[PDB]
Amino acid sequence: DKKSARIRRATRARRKLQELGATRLVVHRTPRHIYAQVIAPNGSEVLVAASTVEKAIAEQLKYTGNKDAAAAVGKAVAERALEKGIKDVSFDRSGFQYHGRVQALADAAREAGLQF
Amino acid sequence: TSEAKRLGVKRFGGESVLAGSIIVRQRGTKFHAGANVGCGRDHTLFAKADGKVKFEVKGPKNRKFISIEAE
Amino acid sequence: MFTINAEVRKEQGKGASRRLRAANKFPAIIYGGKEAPLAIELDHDKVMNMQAKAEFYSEVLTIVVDGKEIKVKAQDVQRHPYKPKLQHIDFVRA
Amino acid sequence: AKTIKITQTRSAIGRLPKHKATLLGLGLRRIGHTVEREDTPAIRGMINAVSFMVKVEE
RNA sequence: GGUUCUCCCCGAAAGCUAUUUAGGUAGCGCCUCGUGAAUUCAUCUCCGGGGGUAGAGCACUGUUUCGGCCGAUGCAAACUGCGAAUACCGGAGAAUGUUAUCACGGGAGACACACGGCGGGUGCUAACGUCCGUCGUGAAGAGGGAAACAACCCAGACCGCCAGCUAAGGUCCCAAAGUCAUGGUUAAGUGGGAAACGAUGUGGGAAGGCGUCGGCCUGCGCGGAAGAU
RNA sequence: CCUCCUAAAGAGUAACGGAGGAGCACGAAGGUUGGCUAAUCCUGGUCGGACAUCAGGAGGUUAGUGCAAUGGCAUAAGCCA
RNA sequence: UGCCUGGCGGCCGUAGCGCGGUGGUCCCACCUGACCCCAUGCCGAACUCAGAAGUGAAACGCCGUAGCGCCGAUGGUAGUGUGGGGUCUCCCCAUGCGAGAGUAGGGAACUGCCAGGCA
Repeated sequence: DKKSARIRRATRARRKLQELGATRLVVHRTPRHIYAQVIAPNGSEVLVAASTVEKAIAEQLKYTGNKDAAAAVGKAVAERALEKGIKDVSFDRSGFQYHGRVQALADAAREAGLQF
Repeated sequence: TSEAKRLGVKRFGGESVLAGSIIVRQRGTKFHAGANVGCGRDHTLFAKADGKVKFEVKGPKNRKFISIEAE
Repeated sequence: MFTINAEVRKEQGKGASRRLRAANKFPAIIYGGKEAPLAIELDHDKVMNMQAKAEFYSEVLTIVVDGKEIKVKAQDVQRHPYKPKLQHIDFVRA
Repeated sequence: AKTIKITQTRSAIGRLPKHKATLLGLGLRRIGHTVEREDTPAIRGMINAVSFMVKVEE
């Protein structure tokens, strides 16, 4: 049991962030591809979603999944959020570890000038 | 070879309770806090903002949540 | 085959049921299919007389009310704990 | 809607406080007193509350 | 123990929380007068609630029994995989109610209540025995009925009438009103004393018997069934 | 002073009513992050057969959560760093 | 706008349990070694680094199987507020509210948004 354990572990913060009702940035990390979504407090709509699979940002990337790809996804999400007006969404690690690609993506997102 | 304690729901559904009001002071957790509802150390559900009180069943385990909606 | 005479129900409730039982009558219900169920009234004496035959449990019942043929089968019957009387029957249209 | 006559038949001495309040709401004071009341579900329920001592001209 | 003139309006309680307390001390509840204030409060209709009682069920905690602890069947105050009516809280609504609601102030009274209906505990599931939660009457309610008989039934007396209708209860005389009618039961003065058992007493009813002889059920009578000038 | 009933599904509501326990303890058994989270049972083990330990499974909160007892408790209110 | 796959919510057994079949186009999954970021209360056990080198083993998506489980009528039944009656320990009458279980029936779920492959 890997996916079930991951979902169960993430559910802690997933429910914790709901009490305060703030927009949340979640990241789904896979070796083949990486995705980053901004979810409104309602939980049924995503303000902005970025994926490594699409060729908009994968043209300059040798492979869809790597540290450089994570940084590119983070910067794309950050710039899109800046031009959309997210107003300092909170962050969630989706039950992952904040030491590798997750940390790289978070640092890339914060580089643009975000305050999360 | 004592003195009874007061339990049960103090504020039911539809009451426009005030912030900090004790909706239910129960033994443990008969109902779980939802939106705009806290949980004290003694497992007491207290309102966080003015509004109407509602009870709703949600979750795979079918557990009742006490929630507060706009007045 | 067999001819059954019944009456159309007009009142629904425990009071109506008690009236039927006290007036040598008893209600019954016929359902089965996408159509709405029909509540009918049958006299107790005739049903008691007809229950004696062993073919009752093996024959499809025919009901004629207001000149309409209904082909039903006995789905369930209700029997008093100690009084040999019939009070209600649920039937399924076949 | 159509109105009805409600008349008090029996006394309300030994009746419960709920029945006394129901009679007060209907508007019946003495035995044999008759009042005119519009027919509504609330009035019908009020009548059924104390039906044992009120006569209704349906 | 006593507390002296009259009239009018409203009109209780004998309950709950503390005592080296049990006859008393504090607060609330009950009564009255004044002031101020919200369709305030009450009945009823609809709506949103937590129920876990009746009913049901053994899935949860348990019990007896059955085939030889395994499975099944019944059952329960410290049993519910379900689940009423009723009660409680809140929202909306027509109608009625002399604001009947709430807050403050002046004045209190009372602090051994009794009986009955409804559902339980207790008691030998013998007692017109005992305690509880709710309601009613008396207490503080006159009048009619049960012969009298506070606790029962009907019904709440502002005064006067040699007027009418009716509730409970009655219509042979005492004593107002049916020796009224219809279809039955009783032979015992049962009515007008009482349950268990027993019985060739009777009408009626559904089922028996190979013209036949009998069984089962309901109604009313008999000893137990016995109150002292 | 607390743990369920009689107590008639709001609270409350009886008779040395039916019932025991605390009158402690942890100064860590407190707070925070990451991860993990059975009990029970079948089967293999030198004995181990279930019962002195471990790993392949059925099963998902029946274990536990300091206490006599109680509810709720796997996003465990547990259990490793 | 149709089929398929992942992520984020509502719904919490009409979403579940058992059985047969199908999925490598994309996606998802199995994994090599880790002396490198990271680590085991021992184990690269879990997370992290480079994919098609092979595959769909197991999990997961979908179709059928109504076998189990779930929901679920109408009706009846038990119960009960109110007033009354009886042979008053208990039952009945007029009225209002109404069980559980089972039967008919359903279902092998549905719905909102984003992303990707094939059309």
